[PDB]
Amino acid sequence: GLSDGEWQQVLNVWGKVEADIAGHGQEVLIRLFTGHPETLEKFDKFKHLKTEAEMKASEDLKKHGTVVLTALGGILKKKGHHEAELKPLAQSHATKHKIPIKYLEFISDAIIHVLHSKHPGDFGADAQGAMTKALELFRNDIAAKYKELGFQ
Ligand code: MNR
Repeated sequence: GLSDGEWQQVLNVWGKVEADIAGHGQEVLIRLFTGHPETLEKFDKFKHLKTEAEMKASEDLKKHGTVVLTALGGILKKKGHHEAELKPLAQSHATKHKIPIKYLEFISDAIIHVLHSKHPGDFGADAQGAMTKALELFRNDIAAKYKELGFQ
């Protein structure tokens, strides 16, 4: 797991996200979609987005980004004690949305990139280590539920 020190770093970094949840959410999803266009195909509500301009101009994409990061922030504030929060997400993503664990890897990487991009020189080596661990824990606990369901 993460240490107390590490959790404190994670939630300190998260303060940056909470100051502009929509901006961060948008950039995360744009980073995902542009870097991995197959991921866009998982969203019937975003498949019409043919260009990054169109993505950037989509109010609904920003709305979804807020939903995404709000759910993730809920999970993070539980400091690993997130069974109740993570289980239904694991299950809707495997059973309904059909999201391979690789895509969760993609978005984890996207969050790290976006933090650097929006906060260059203000997301230190310790911060990245702690946030990376938190995102890995999240991914790994989802992966456990995916295996349970035989998904992917
Ligand atoms: C590649 C695509 C996918 C990735 C990566 C991904 C990653 C993540 C992620 C990682 C940080 C979090 C947190 C996250 C959280 C959510 N997510 Mn998700 N998600 N996610 C979808 C695709 C993906 N998610 C789709 C498709 C829907 C339904 C969208 C709609 O039509 O309204 C959805 C829906 C949702 C919803 C709405 C409730 C539900 O349906 O369970 C939340 C919350």
